[PDB]
Amino acid sequence: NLDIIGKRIEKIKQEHETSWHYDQDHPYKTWAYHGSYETKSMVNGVVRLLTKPWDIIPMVTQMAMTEKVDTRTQEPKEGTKKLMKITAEWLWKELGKKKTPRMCTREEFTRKVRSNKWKSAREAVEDSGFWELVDKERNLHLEGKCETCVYNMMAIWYMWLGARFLEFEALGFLNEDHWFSRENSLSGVEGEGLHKLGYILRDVSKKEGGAMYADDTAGWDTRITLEDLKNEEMVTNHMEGEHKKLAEAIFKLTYQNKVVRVQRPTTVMDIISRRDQRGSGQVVTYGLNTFTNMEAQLIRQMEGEGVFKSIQHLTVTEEIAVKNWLVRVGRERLSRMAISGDDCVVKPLDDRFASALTALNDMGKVRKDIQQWEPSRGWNDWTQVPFCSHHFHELIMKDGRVLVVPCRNQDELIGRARISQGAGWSLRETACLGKSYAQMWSLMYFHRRDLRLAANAICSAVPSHWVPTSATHEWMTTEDMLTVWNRVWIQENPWMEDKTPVESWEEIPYLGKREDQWCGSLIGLTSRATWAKNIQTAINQVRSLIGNEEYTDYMPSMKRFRR
Ligand SMILES: N#CCc1nccn1CC(F)(F)F
Ligand SMILES: [Cl-]
Ligand SMILES: [Zn+2]
Ligand SMILES: [Zn+2]
Repeated sequence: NLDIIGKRIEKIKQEHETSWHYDQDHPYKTWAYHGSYETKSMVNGVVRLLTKPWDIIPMVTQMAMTEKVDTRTQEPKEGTKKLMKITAEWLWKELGKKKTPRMCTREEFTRKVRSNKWKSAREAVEDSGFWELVDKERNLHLEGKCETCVYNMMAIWYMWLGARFLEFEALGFLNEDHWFSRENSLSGVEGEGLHKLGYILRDVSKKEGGAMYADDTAGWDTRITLEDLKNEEMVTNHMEGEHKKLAEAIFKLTYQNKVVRVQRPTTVMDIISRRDQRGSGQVVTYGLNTFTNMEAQLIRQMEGEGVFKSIQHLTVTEEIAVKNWLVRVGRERLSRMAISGDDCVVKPLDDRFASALTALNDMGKVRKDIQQWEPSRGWNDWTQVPFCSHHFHELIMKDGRVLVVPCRNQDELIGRARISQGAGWSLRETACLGKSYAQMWSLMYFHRRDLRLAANAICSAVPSHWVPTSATHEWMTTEDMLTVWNRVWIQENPWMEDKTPVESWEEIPYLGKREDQWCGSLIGLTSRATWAKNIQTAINQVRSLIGNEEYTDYMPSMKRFRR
């Protein structure tokens, strides 16, 4: 502990030697406090002016206004611990069968920062001194020591660009080489895209079994145990030479021991430490969350099938039974799930899964909004299952071909598009962000009447050649959106046997009007009728603010506006 954290703490203490104050009123129970020192969402106007009816919907307007991290998870039982290690060992082998671990490069890192001591990260990557500091820490990590890998809590834990690269170097391959691809993981959806998730849930529904279960975990990142962090580290058993040592060092020194700087208003910076819970880059968090969630859900499926009786201790024959289950049905059982970090849908063999709660509760993966020992409520219809903040409609085109389309409450979609992240945005930057939302809506949400109309209005109000700005983001392009639609929904869609291109937006269907209203459409209101009727006047208001640019009228892509 202090041997691994001291240097990091020793170092911060000196840079603030004229402030070190061991505040005795520190609020930390579960975090080890080490000392203190002295320290100190905007509305997108283009989207809002073209969505006026929503100016009076509180669910939209409130979205733009405005003691769980300090908890302690218990050590699981011996039987639980054995089930986790055996499952983790087998899972890493399976993920590894068709992938080779490998180091990610300065080059790869240098490129990303350029596609989004030093002001920005863009500058540091172009300074040799930064890489020299990286070299110093890198050689420190080969030595089994750490000086500069310190979390900054804000719950999103920032590190300085150097520590990020060393994380990326060692573990980037998990994301960069698609370890949690459905093809490689069977349960995963990494890189799948929102136009694929519905087809994937429908494929799970086709399996023989019971209800579909979609239990959310109450603060997944705070329930990651030291035993979880150790089972994740076993990916290093698949590595070699330098890589193996670098990966080991990130797991030992930054994940399984942590130093964090936090702002407290009583304003001081508190330097706290702990060994458990999740703390990594958002992208390594995603991959290790998916891995550990895959492991927890295979084990819950084991308990429902009665592969083991007691979590208190596992017999020698029970280890044989668990190992044999994995070898004979593990792959089939993985296929019965869709897992995206802390998010899952499971279609188990039968409904015994609903009351199989002992291992799940003992791993610390306690379900949200349900009593600890109350059986899970399953879904009977795949089109009602929540996954990745969506539900999925089955939608038949005039020509009989089947679209499985993503959906959510339309107030959420309009409230998000009306928000920009940051300040110093030009009108052109603001317009280009509005266009990114409009093109997403045309590609993913075309079946919502209000969104197809608002999307066409925004793309009409923003100069035709201005480039949109901000899994798979096909709407980030200047190509014609009907051509992108055809590629995404027809040409590249493995669930579509007939590849006949669509020739206009009118061949592309909407939900039923009642279904559209159920999911938050304002179709049928007076406010929405006036907006639709007078849309060219809203389009002209925004054109006049942006100025004398080249614009396209997209509204005649819709029949009601086609004269
Ligand atoms: N595994 C990792 C980190 C990662 N993957 C994609 C982007 N990033 C962030 C980084 F650029 F490295 F800082
Ligand atoms: Cl249902
Ligand atoms: Zn370090
Ligand atoms: Zn819907």
